[PDB]
Amino acid sequence: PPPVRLFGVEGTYATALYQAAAKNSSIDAAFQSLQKVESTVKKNPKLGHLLLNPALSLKDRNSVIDAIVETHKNLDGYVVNLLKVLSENNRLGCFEKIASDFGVLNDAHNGLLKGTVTSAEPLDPKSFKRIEKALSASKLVGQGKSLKLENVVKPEIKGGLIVELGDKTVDLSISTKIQKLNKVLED
Amino acid sequence: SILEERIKGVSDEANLNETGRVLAVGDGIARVFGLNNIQAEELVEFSSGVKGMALNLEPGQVGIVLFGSDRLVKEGELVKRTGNIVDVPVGPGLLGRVVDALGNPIDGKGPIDAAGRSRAQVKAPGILPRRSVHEPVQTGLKAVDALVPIGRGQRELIIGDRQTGKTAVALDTILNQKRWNNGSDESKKLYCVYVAVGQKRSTVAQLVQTLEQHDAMKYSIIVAATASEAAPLQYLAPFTAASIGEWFRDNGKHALIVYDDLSKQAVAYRQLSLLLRRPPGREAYPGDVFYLHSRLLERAAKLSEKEGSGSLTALPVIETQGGDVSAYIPTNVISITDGQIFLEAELFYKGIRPAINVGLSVSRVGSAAQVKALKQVAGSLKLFLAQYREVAAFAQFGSDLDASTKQTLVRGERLTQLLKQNQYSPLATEEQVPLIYAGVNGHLDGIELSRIGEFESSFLSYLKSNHNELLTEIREKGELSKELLASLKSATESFVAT
Amino acid sequence: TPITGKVTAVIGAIVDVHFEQSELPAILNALEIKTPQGKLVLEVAQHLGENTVRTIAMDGTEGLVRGEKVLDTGGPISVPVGRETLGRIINVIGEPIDERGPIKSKLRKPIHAD
Repeated sequence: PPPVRLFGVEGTYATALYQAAAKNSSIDAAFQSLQKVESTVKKNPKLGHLLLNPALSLKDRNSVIDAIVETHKNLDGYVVNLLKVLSENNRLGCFEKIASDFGVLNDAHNGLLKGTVTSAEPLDPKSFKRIEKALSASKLVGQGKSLKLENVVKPEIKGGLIVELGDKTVDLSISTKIQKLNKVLED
Repeated sequence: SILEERIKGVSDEANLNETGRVLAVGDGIARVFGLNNIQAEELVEFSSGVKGMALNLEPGQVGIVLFGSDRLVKEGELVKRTGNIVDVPVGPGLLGRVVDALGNPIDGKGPIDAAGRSRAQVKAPGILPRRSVHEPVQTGLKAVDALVPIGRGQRELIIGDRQTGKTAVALDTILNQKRWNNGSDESKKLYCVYVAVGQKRSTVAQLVQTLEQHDAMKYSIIVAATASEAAPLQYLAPFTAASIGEWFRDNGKHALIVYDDLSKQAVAYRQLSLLLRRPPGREAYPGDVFYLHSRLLERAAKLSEKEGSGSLTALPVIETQGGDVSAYIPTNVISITDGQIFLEAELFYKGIRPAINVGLSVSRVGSAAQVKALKQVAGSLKLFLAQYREVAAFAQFGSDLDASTKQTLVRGERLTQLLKQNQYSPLATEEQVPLIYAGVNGHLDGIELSRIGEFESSFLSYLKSNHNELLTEIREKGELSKELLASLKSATESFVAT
Repeated sequence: TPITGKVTAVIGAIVDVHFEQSELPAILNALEIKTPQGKLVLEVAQHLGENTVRTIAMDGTEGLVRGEKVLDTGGPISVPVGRETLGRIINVIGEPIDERGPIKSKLRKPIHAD
């Protein structure tokens, strides 16, 4: 079965969509349409995102689907079969969730990886580049896979860095070292 | 867009404040989507016309327990928030009224002259807001008054196997309250609120008939929630009865509330909870069943001198479904209550009526809520009865009994016969003090066991004839002085040959 | 108009029907699913929302094809009552099971009554 299996419902949907469109080898098309519909949900911010709430019927839901393919009939069609399915299963609150999840699967198929450099403050671009280079250089990025290394600001972590990718982290941060230090002086 | 416009077309067009739409309903418990201005414990008016209060608030679905039937509710209806937590009219007008849970006169004595409304849950009187219990409460049953005294504020649980005239023990209390009620001085009066939950309409009808027969519905309030009437209304029924009581208590009037039977309250909460799908506790009763009973019972108090004088006194009634004292509903209540008045089925058959099982009957708060005179006469009455019980066990192992043991036995037998007293016959303290004096001072020991009841009737008649002055004094000062003890001693001696 | 529905489920003798229109029989209405056994009389007991009720089936559930049309009788099952009930043996849904022909009845009354 296609690489990367995202456990959990709604990602059971994503997995299905992913695997189905991988076997139809039209993942770029799917992804593109998913971005577009995700965008048109976001760009229908009231009265089409604020009515993803359940309350509507099956029959009222069907007319929501019709409105969705009315906004742009540039949809892939496998994702239109998915839209019907989501209507029938009467969930669409986790629609963009499924889209995001498909995105993870898709960009895994592309090979793209995401990382993180949580810090208390946004670091040098030099630091960003050096780490991206380093990670690509290191076996940590296997290559044939890319790194969107994202520094995030988490003031809660005081100074430091934590490099993250592939569920493998190196955490050289001041807070954590301080924790161990405080503890060693409680002895 | 045409899409956005059409989405507006299918939009709910309700902000689901003050309203929300039913989405599944059945089993007497609705579930609504909306109501985002819902207040907890609020009353919500279904557009079927039904009103149901709302007890469960979920992360999208307000769970509204119907008071009505579900055969009028239909899924997809709107329910509109009453905006009020449940409240009942409370007033003086409840005197001589049978009222259902929502306070509708079900005896059709027309509208209640209500001086207020009160709320179903009200926080109990604090430590500082209470004063210690002084005044007595008499049921006019010799055994109750003598053995397990009832004081104003005190919680005493009548417990024992179901329908052993379970209703009747409590009703006896109501009947003796005729004596104070007929009189004057409201601080010496107890107005009586008899709450009957879960009992058949016919049973209730018998109760109202008895009370009207003894003309005691000149001071009774009957709060009712019959068996047919909904489980939510049954759940709400003790707590709104309490509110009715608090109005008396608040006015500074001393009153007494009979909650018969709480065992059916527990069943009601069981149904309610299990169809709100809260995880069930042991014996299929959720954990807050202990809480349910405790919050109800602790709203009885004898208010501090500062905060008037009014004391609501409570008598909970639990009907044990096997006599199993370890059943969850009995266990919870036993801990909560200030005394327990265990009855025994075998003793009912033995002909002890009331069938009070003296050894299992206790009053933790103890004497300081019984007549001083009656305290004097019944001083060793407890000890004698206990000794009689011990001796009785020995006697049934057929071991040869020495005369000293048979003194106990002979005294014990007479005492047992002294306890007996047919239903619906209160007895004033002035005429319970002599009988107990006679027994404790061994004047009964002589006379033959069969005719003890005859002697009792006659003894009272004799005191009514000759020492009626003595009786007046026992009533008036309620403590046996040296002079009274001698007078009484002489009187008993005078009629000791009958 | 006949309130059609389909049999979504037959989990024991607790058939679930799905009405396909917003006309929704209320709780304690009665429905007849016509069968080669005549019919089965069912009584609506829950609305499970989205026009799918859950109905107690007061006659034996055997052979039901899932997705079988329903028709709404409306209100509780109405028995036949009279002074002409005397001598008759009347069935659960009310039928002359003593077979002295159709029960002559003036008034037919709903099973559920407050």
